[PDB]
Amino acid sequence: DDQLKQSALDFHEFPVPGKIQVSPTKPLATQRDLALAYSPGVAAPCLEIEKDPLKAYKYTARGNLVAVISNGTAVLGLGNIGALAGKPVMEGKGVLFKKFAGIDVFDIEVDELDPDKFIEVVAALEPTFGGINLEDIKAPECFYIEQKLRERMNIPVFHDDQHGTAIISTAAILNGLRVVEKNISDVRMVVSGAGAAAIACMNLLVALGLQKHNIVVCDSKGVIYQGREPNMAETKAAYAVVDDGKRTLDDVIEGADIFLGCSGPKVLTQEMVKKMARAPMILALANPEPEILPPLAKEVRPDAIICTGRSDYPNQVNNVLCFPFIFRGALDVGATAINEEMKLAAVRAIAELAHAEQSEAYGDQDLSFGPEYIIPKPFDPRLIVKIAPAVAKAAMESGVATRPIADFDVYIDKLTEFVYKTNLFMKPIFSQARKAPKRVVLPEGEEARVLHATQELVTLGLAKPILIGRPNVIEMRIQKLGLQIKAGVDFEIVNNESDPRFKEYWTEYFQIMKRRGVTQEQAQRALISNPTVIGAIMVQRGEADAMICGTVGDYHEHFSVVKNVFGYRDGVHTAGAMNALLLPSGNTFIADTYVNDEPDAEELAEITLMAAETVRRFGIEPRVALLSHSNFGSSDCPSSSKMRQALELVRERAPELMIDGEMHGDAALVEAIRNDRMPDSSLKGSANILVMPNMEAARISYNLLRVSSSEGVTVGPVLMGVAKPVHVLTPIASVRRIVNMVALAVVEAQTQP
Amino acid sequence: DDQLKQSALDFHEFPVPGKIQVSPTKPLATQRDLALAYSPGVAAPCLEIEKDPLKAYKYTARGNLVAVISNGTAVLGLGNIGALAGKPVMEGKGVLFKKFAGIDVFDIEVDELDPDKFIEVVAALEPTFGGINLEDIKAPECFYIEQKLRERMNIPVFHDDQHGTAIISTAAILNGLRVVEKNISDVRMVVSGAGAAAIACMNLLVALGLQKHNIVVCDSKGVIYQGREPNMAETKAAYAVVDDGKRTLDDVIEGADIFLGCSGPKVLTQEMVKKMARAPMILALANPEPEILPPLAKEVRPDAIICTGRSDYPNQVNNVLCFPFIFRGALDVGATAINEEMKLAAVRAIAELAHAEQAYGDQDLSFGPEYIIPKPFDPRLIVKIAPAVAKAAMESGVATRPIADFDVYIDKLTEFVYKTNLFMKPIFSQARKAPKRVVLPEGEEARVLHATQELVTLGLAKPILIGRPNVIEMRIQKLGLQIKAGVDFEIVNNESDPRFKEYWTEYFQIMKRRGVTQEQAQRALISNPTVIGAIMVQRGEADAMICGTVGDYHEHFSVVKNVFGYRDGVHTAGAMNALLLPSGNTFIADTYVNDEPDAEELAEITLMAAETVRRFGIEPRVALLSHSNFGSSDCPSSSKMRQALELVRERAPELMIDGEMHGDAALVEAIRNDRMPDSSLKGSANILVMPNMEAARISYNLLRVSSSEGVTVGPVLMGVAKPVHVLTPIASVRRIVNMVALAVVEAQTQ
Ligand SMILES: [Mg+2]
Repeated sequence: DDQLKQSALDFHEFPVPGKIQVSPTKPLATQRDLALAYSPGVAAPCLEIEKDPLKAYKYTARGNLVAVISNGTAVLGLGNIGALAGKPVMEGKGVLFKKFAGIDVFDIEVDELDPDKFIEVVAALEPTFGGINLEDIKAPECFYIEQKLRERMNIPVFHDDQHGTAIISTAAILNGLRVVEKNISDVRMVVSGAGAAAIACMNLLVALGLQKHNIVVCDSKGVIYQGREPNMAETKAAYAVVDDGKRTLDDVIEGADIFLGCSGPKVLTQEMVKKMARAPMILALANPEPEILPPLAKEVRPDAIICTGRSDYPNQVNNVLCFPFIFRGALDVGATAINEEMKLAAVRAIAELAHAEQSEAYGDQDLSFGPEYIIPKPFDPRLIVKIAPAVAKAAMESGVATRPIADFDVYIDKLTEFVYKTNLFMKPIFSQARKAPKRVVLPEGEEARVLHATQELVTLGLAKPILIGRPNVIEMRIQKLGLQIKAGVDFEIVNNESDPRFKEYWTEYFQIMKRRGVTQEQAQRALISNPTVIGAIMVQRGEADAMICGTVGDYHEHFSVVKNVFGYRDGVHTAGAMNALLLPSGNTFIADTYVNDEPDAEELAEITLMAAETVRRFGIEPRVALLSHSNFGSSDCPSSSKMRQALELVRERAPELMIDGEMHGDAALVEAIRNDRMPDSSLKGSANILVMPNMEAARISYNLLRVSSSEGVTVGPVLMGVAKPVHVLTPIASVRRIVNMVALAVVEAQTQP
Repeated sequence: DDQLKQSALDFHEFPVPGKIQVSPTKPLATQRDLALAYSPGVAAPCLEIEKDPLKAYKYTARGNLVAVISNGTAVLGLGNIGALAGKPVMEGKGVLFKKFAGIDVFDIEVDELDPDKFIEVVAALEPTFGGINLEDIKAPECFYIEQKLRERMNIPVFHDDQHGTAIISTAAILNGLRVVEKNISDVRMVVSGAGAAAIACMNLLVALGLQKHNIVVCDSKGVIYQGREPNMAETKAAYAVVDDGKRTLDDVIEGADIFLGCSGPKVLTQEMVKKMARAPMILALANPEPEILPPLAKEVRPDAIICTGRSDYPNQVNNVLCFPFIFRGALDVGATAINEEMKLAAVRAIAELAHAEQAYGDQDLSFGPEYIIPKPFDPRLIVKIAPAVAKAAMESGVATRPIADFDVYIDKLTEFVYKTNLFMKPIFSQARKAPKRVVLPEGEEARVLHATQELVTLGLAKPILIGRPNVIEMRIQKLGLQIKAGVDFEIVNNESDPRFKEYWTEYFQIMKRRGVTQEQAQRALISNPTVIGAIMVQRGEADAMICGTVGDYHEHFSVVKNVFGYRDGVHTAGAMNALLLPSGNTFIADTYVNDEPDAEELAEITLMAAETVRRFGIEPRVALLSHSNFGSSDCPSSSKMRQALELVRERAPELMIDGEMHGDAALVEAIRNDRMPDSSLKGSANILVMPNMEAARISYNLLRVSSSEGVTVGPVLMGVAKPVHVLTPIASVRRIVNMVALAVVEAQTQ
């Protein structure tokens, strides 16, 4: 793409150059605080590391630090573009390391092409880092460098491209073998191209039972023929195929149970897939193009199982699926290196994650074990809970574990807390929108941000945009922005001034509002000036299915329009406004940020129920907490008494819901603070839904936190309780916020109308 | 020591090992956000660097990233201890880089001892960082390493221990020569100890006007004269003098205007100080012990100007004075290295900071014999030095990124200092200068006990604890605290005290018509500790009180308001909490006093909060928060805010404030400029007045968990006559110590 290619160039620059930053972890406010971080206090920690260098984890960041190193020789698929140009990728490793594994990571770019000299620099940096992740080092240098460094360095050395992708591919093979019911020793494996991971796949596969003679390796020149070259690379000589008269891939593909290979753009054809054995396993792992298109192989062989590196095709083999979770277990036991036994233990846990049953969505996915699901989702949360204990338990058995863990259950619980914090509810919602697009009206069609959103909604294919406004101003603005969206084709424009059904529309609005103080002469004025009214009428008739408005205008202008045309949903008598923020405590929400200035007891209860119902659908656990200036009966304020009555009310309508209150804000986010004021609290962990006692409390909180918590744009002001799928936005809402909200409306529009 | 050397070991251990962490700067909440960061969107910023390596600073962390590298051969005063053992010093280095100048730093510990492999490893790491910092490398290996690395690498390389110390020292001599009225060409300088900083300082001084024939150097063997040894070090040979028949320091110290010592302690004697020239400048920079102690030199010569490395003596020479700020100027213009023209303008920037003129800073910044080097924590350091570095680098021709306007540049620099101003440091220093008697009613509470130890050790206050003496002493032992009763602190037994009869009678006369009986007053003087300390402060037995660590806020506040009363001129009270937010130090009020303050009460709160922030040293930027944004909603809460704004402007026009506004408009200037271009408020406001307590309390709660890295000032009580503050049950020991320090400062001026 070019639309998404440019939004990343902007992302890597705004607001600050660079993605990662070194921040303090200990205070430094006072003058004594400086005398303990430096002179003369810092003398003591250094003198305890010369006494005992094993005590380095206690006083330094070495106990959770890994260096991603690269010379830029083969960055992803770009090639040798330079070590300096490869820095944004190495920073990406660290930011993914921190987001998922919580492992502080330094990006290191070494300007050395000589394999020996490069090895010296890395061995020199051993005391600095607790672990070394070798990244984007072209072949065959990587085989030599990684081998020498693991022996040389008493800290773990790992190659994510060579060994990491092998752990995923090996796990897929073992799982796929269980589905086709073929024993590993019997299957014959054929590998295309001199894949760096291919050598490690076989090694791991051999350690599990795969016969070497069954393995047939095919370099890009041809099949490996023993003796065709007197001088041969050690990786090619180790897996040597005796010359059997087979020169091409089409010669060895017949009678082959498994196909694999990093190298090769589109080496597999539809005719070669027919020639393969029963229920073939196809592992296509070339970044630009799969070895065979997965539908092309399914058409000739329905029993086949295909694995690609690309995310659109199922069974994604992502490097991000393992390499952070391996280092996490290794760093927690202080392993001297990552032995093959640990890597294998990771392969087991990854396959075990597919077998284990799913738990607890608006997005529609099935995780049942089958030909579509032989490897877990690329961003599955349970990865850390399973991979890290297995790596550490194997490391303690192997004897490289310097530091033991007394109880694995305590360690798992720490890992369990980290899982709760991170969730990606947005991605399944988007995919659900592609399955059944619905028409959505945007009343502010002439606004610049709406136009940018209209394109990205048309590009991803989420909904049918129906803009409102003077077409003349829209057409001009499109050409000034550089967009390729076509009126009457990509999106339907409705002019507020010229409309055939105009008389039909004002008669419906008048029949609704004749008694709410709207004359006929006013209603006709209304369907030309306020586009919110126009779209609102369209949804009730069926001309559209949802509406996203409020990108320019006071919230209550648009909300009063909605409230009158569609009315409350069934079984509701008050509406709610829920905003979201990405907090250290995880994804968190605020209740009634715009609707009711002073919500009463029963009104506050209905808001809570709708927010819980709406969060359940997102794929997030509803852990609700009512907030007040009172702490569990500190004050008898009428606003604090109202919160208490609401807790009792919700308990009778949805007793299964987890909620407690009232409490201070800190008590709802830190489980420790809550355990000292209330041990019996039904609330467990960080709460994600915060119901406010009044709007001022809400709007002051959402604002002050949006700036100082994080810039995670997820869902803006989510309106709840209205019978028709509608959401009203803030005027300062960014373009990314507009897109996300339109998708949310489509999934709500797929629901029973 | 054994307590300042044990508490240092606990400082690094908990709550998390280490002193730094890698933190994301970019959003990572949605799957698209992740895609833009790594595969595949990461390929776009990389392909732009394949076209031009200059686009790096624009798309990567370089230009704000510097590496502090060491081998472990000269770690402070410890010496060669290993590269691993020197890691905590390298973390503390870069953490000063960030806290003082905002320059992220990877510490790098190289496992090397041959200077050949060392230069290779570092030069290999050139593409990563925008600059290289060398620290704790033994001599003479450091000279050779730095020289080779500086020419080889086109990014700056700087030895902190030698060049940084030389820049400060050179500035000191220039200012001292103005004091003693001596031209630089005419003065004669003698140097003992061939330390790396001395050689560079002389080289720097020679470029500024100092004469080599006037300079005489003495190494351990003797006075460096030409032809003493056929094979001589190239650094030593540059300042060897014509043979004057003098081999001893005593022979050459005669008639000497400047003495600079990098050698061992006690090389200079009182007899040598007597025979120096008029008003000698003695730069006794030695650690851990100075060559000559300043008082012994002051006795023989009172007019002399002396500087050492230690902090307790005046005119302390500290590396933290320049080394963060030289790099900040070089990186903002992307200098290829650090040259002599910059190093001179740096000396010029530091010396010119002592002449210009200037309130919690008790230390008087008057240019004289005791002040020729600015203070270590001085705010204007980065504002002055970095522009001179960038300007002198642009004129020497090594900068790759021209700054068009130095005015906008200085503004960005000034905003960083005001945002990160450490108000706590000057407070603690003031508390050390004069301890005052402070009462802590919850004496049995462990956190209070822990806080008392830190107070005594630092010498902030003389504590008076109330409680059962049995339990306090028993808990002290269980905690392991070394404080002893009757000596470090006083205890007043609640159950039995000789002044009991006087206290309940004094309390009763204050509260007889407020619902307290004689019999009720007596029960209260044994059961409620907070009542006791209040009577003491009013009687004069104690100068201030810090309570509320246990109990609901309004119990302690009720007692306080009755006894102490409101200050003259104020009829309402307020509660302020402090947060170290990303936008800056931010205060919120009121959070515990008034549930629904009226307009006039809201205005007085604002005025008092302005006074308190001004006392801290931070400039007051005030914003009135409401759900309505500049009248978007007309309601009692919003109308109240607008009225208060007019009231505050009448009582004090100088105060910068605008309202009402949304929260985002107070923090993000961009949002406020769009909604109101004419807003008198500028930048990011630091004082947030609230419409009602319920919103303030729910804000501070959800914020103190969203900006966890700062623990500074707890609930500040504003308006009460006597120096009193009430805390929270969740108040950390950090918080109780800090608040007692605030209490002491307040009680000094009653
Ligand atoms: Mg790589």
